[PDB]
Amino acid sequence: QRSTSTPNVH
Amino acid sequence: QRSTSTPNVH
Amino acid sequence: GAMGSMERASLIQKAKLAEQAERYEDMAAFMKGAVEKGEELSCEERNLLSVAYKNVVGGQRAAWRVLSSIEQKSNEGPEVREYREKVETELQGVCDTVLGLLDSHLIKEAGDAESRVFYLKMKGDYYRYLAEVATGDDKKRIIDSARSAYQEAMDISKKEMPPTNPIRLGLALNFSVFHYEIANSPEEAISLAKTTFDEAMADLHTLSEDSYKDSTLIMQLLRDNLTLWT
Amino acid sequence: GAMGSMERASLIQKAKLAEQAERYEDMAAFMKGAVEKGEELSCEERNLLSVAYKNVVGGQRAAWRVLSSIEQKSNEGPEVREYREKVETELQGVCDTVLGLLDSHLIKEAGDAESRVFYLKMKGDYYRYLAEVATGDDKKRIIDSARSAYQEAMDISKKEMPPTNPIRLGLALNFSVFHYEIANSPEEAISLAKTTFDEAMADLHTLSEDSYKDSTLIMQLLRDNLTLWT
Ligand SMILES: *CC(=O)NCC1CCN(S(=O)(=O)c2ccc(Br)c(F)c2)CC1
Ligand SMILES: *CC(=O)NCC1CCN(S(=O)(=O)c2ccc(Br)c(F)c2)CC1
Ligand SMILES: [Cl-]
Ligand SMILES: [Cl-]
Ligand SMILES: [Mg+2]
Ligand SMILES: [Mg+2]
Ligand SMILES: [Mg+2]
Ligand SMILES: [Mg+2]
Ligand SMILES: [Mg+2]
Ligand SMILES: [Mg+2]
Repeated sequence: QRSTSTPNVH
Repeated sequence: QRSTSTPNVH
Repeated sequence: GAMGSMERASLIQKAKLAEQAERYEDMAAFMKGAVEKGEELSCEERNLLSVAYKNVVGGQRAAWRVLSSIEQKSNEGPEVREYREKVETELQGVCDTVLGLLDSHLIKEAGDAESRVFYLKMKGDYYRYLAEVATGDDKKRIIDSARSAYQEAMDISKKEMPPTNPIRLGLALNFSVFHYEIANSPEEAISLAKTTFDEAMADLHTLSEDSYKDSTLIMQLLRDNLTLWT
Repeated sequence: GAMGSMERASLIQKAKLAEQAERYEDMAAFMKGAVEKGEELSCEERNLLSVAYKNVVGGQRAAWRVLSSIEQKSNEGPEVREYREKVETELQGVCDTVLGLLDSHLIKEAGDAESRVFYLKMKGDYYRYLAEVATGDDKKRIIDSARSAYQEAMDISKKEMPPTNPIRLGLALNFSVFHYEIANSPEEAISLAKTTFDEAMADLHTLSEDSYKDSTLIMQLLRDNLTLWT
């Protein structure tokens, strides 16, 4: 599994 | 709501 | 085209990779290149072509509907109309590309009943997608072209295919949608959908081992439309 | 560019329409045009730019990973490699476009701490995306460029922003990912992530009314990575 980076919001 | 047409499969 | 230097088999292989990667524009381009080699397509290849272009145009239709709804709401600045027209033009370009391939390469007098029905259904479909965004003199030409393509596909399917055949069922589903949504003929939509469902059930024993899941899926979608329409 | 004749405000308006239509390529093009007017971007506009290009590159990265995995499995015909290289080239083109905008237009000595941190974080990110697909001499240059951009963003954020600020948190998250995934430094990834989480909790009272949902989201993602990494 990959590390989670900043997602898209708004 | 829209009528359903043939979907994509395989 | 840009696919001219690539072997047919490599183009098919790359369409499958593109499908796996969900790169549907690439997939459509690869299949356009394969078609342009001028050999007939197998069932598996027709599916690749279908899936690729339906994904592309599907995304454009969904965008167009969003923009059109915003536009209609703001008619109760030119930017909404301008962007809607931009998406519309692109959608029309994709439909014209598909209809060109069908006319130049794919639709023939010879071949499988399946293949001939499938390509005429596809012609009906991509004319219908043009009809969704059309307005004037262009529109009645387009609607007539869709009906003509569908009606010819129907005649062949009824003579040459069992009532559970997935192409026959998929065609009838899409034609009923045409009747309801484009031609403004709900009674004809309902009668076709009902007749298609009932005749498939009546001859349920004709389900094929290699496609029965597809057949039953379309039968349920016919039932869903009938419930929505009554 | 092709957006040169359009008013800045119309370009912003169309980016928002494109977002609503999920037309992220169009959205990215509209925002590129807005940036090229050479005025600073607001918070709302920086978000549009960020969302547009992350969606575009995100789709390319996901495709690239699929093809790369197929390629690696088939090394246990040239078509898989060729298509992977095609997607890779396109991904690199998008990253180069973003890094060009940052360097030509967006990164300055002046302005908000927020804005300066945000653009340096973005530079770190798009270098990291290049580093995911890089191989040779090109790669070490790229990794050094990512670290440098991130490390400068970190220095500013720690001096000028509260520990719960979403840009500060988002930057620290992405830098920890860099450490873990690109730089092969799991200990530094973990220490940064832990320190970022603990200092935000310690100063939880600094949450802002207009962004606390974003802050808490990133805090949870820091905790998710820490759980995955230990
Ligand atoms: C043998 C053959 O021609 N196969 C390809 C086609 C491609 C898809 N069509 S369809 O659009 O009529 C269709 C799509 C999805 C489902 Br679940 C269907 F039942 C039919 C049929 C076969
Ligand atoms: C005021 C301002 O600069 N707003 C725009 C940025 C754009 C997105 N970043 S971020 O990538 O650091 C980020 C994305 C998503 C979440 Br949930 C974040 F917390 C941070 C921050 C603000
Ligand atoms: Cl436009
Ligand atoms: Cl290729
Ligand atoms: Mg060939
Ligand atoms: Mg028009
Ligand atoms: Mg019978
Ligand atoms: Mg202007
Ligand atoms: Mg390479
Ligand atoms: Mg304190």
